[PDB]
Amino acid sequence: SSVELRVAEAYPEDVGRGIVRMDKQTRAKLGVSVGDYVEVKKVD
Amino acid sequence: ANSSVELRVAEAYPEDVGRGIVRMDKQTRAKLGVSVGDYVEVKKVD
Repeated sequence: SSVELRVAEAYPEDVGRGIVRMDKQTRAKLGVSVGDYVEVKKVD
Repeated sequence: ANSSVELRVAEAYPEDVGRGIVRMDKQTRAKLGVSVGDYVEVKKVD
């Protein structure tokens, strides 16, 4: 399952953490939980 | 076909809930070759 989301800037405490911040409904679309890994890629 | 990056899912800040965004830092954006405001495609690894 996949979704397309708009890139927004990190909060400063997140910089360098290798995280993506996504809300509950976005995680539910994806089938992921906090702490799971996702694959991210630029959209043409 | 664009390069892919693997990242850890974390919860959204509350003001962002419902916005349809992902927050990622600059080194992640550079790795993807995106700027703030472009779209990315996200897919579960697990």
